[PDB]
Amino acid sequence: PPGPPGPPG
Amino acid sequence: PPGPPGPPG
Amino acid sequence: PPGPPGPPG
Amino acid sequence: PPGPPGPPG
Amino acid sequence: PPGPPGPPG
Amino acid sequence: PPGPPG
Amino acid sequence: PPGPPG
Amino acid sequence: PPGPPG
Amino acid sequence: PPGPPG
Amino acid sequence: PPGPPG
Amino acid sequence: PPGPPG
Amino acid sequence: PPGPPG
Amino acid sequence: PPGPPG
Amino acid sequence: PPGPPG
Amino acid sequence: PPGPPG
Repeated sequence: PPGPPGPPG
Repeated sequence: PPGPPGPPG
Repeated sequence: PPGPPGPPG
Repeated sequence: PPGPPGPPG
Repeated sequence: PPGPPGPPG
Repeated sequence: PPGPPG
Repeated sequence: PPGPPG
Repeated sequence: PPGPPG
Repeated sequence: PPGPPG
Repeated sequence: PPGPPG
Repeated sequence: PPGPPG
Repeated sequence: PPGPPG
Repeated sequence: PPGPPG
Repeated sequence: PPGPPG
Repeated sequence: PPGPPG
């Protein structure tokens, strides 16, 4: 499965 | 039988 | 008789 | 997600 | 956000 | 004969 | 065969 | 695959 | 992405 | 941005 | 014999 | 075997 | 893996 | 990251 | 920053 969202900016 | 899903991303 | 299924992948 | 607003001026 | 007003004259 | 694939 | 993508 | 942008 | 201006 | 004149 | 792996 | 990573 | 930063 | 200053 | 003086 894809990975999770990335950190915010 | 096929193998199981792979690790997430 | 044939042999049994093979291992999973 | 985007980052938060920046400091005031 | 903009900064606050400046000092008087 | 060999069996079926896994 | 190898399984499906993660 | 890599996940979505943050 | 970077956030909005202050 | 800088604020307004005093 | 056992079949091939999957 | 295990599939590829995502 | 984790997505890119925002 | 934090946006630019105002 | 603070605006210019008046």
